[PDB]
Amino acid sequence: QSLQTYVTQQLIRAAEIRASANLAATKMSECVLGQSKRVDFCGKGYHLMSFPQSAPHGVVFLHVTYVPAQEKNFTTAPAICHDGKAHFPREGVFVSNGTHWFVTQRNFYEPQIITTDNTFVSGNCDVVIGIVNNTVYDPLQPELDS
Amino acid sequence: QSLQTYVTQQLIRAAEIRASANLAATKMSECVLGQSKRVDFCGKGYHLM
Amino acid sequence: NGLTVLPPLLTDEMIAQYTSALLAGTITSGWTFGAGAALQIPFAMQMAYRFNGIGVTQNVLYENQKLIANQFNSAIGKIQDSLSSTASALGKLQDVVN
Ligand SMILES: *[C@@H]1O[C@H](CO)[C@@H](O[C@@H]2O[C@H](CO)[C@@H](O)[C@H](O)[C@H]2NC(C)=O)[C@H](O)[C@H]1NC(C)=O
Ligand SMILES: *[C@@H]1O[C@H](CO)[C@@H](O[C@@H]2O[C@H](CO)[C@@H](O)[C@H](O)[C@H]2NC(C)=O)[C@H](O)[C@H]1NC(C)=O
Ligand SMILES: *[C@@H]1O[C@H](CO)[C@@H](O)[C@H](O)[C@H]1NC(C)=O
Ligand SMILES: *[C@@H]1O[C@H](CO)[C@@H](O)[C@H](O)[C@H]1NC(C)=O
Repeated sequence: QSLQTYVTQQLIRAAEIRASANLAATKMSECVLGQSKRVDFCGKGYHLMSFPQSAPHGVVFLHVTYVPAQEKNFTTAPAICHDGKAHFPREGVFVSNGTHWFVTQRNFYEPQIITTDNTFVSGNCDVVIGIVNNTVYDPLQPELDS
Repeated sequence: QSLQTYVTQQLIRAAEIRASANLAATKMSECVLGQSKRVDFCGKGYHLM
Repeated sequence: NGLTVLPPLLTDEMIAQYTSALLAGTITSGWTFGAGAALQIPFAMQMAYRFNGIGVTQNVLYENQKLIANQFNSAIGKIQDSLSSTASALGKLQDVVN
């Protein structure tokens, strides 16, 4: 009865270790051999890469992650009115430093002048809740005018 | 006691088969019904289908 | 007969304060409170990112915002009607208690 009690609890504990070995084998595949889009799977922050180090009866993953910092508050808009057109960013967001408008990428502040190259049109000024008027620079125009 | 030994080992073994059915249900959703970006989940190489 | 029931560490009020924080993070800041500090973003612009994440171009949300908002509000309405009428919706939790 003492040996049956020990084997039963070793069988239940082997199932806990095997669930953890399946998890470790999956972090190996997805975090180490790949880059993971799964939030908080390969550590807190946006995952960059992971390095396995062995340990007694285990594995240790050194999860390298990009963590964003030093926020600035900006005024923002869903779309920009130009000559009737509503313009949306191809990637990024519209942001304003009070007096001027830029498009920046979402995860780092890199303000670009708003143009027909970094924005796309869809419909017109009437439809969008909270569209904000601002010029959209067309990069071809000076190349004809000069 | 030999019945309790059998039913105990079958309850534990059922939990191993259920972990494999939860995995096979997940492979069905992510590999078959989709295309998976998860490395080595749907076989080695970049998954197509 | 020697049976005892120990309390949980978090009270159900503490659990509800965590679900409050996860809601209020998700609504005011999108996924960004998982990645670091909660970066505020307007909920319609967060929803336009979430559209771009399913491969639907974000203008499809802004041009349909009233419809998408009504479909969300109305679907949350039908969750209440389901749960209020149908106790066997909780069948997994009630089965564990049983
Ligand atoms: C918002 O950003 C713009 C562009 O970076 C700033 O405008 C420039 O400001 C400097 C300093 O006053 C001037 O030398 C430049 O000639 C300005 N450029 C233009 C195109 O006008 C603007 O000052 C910023 N505003 C705020 C409140 O930060
Ligand atoms: C952005 O520009 C539009 C058009 O210039 C402004 O809306 C009105 O547009 C008509 C022409 O379509 C004009 O006759 C009106 O004078 C404009 N109204 C106003 C109050 O200017 C729109 O108002 C501008 N942006 C804002 C402030 O929403
Ligand atoms: C953003 O603005 C609010 C006031 O409107 C302020 O309390 C907050 O600290 C600001 N955040 C940053 C990162 O500047
Ligand atoms: C924000 O709310 C104000 C009123 O509080 C409204 O005039 C404005 O159009 C709104 N802007 C956006 C981007 O929704």
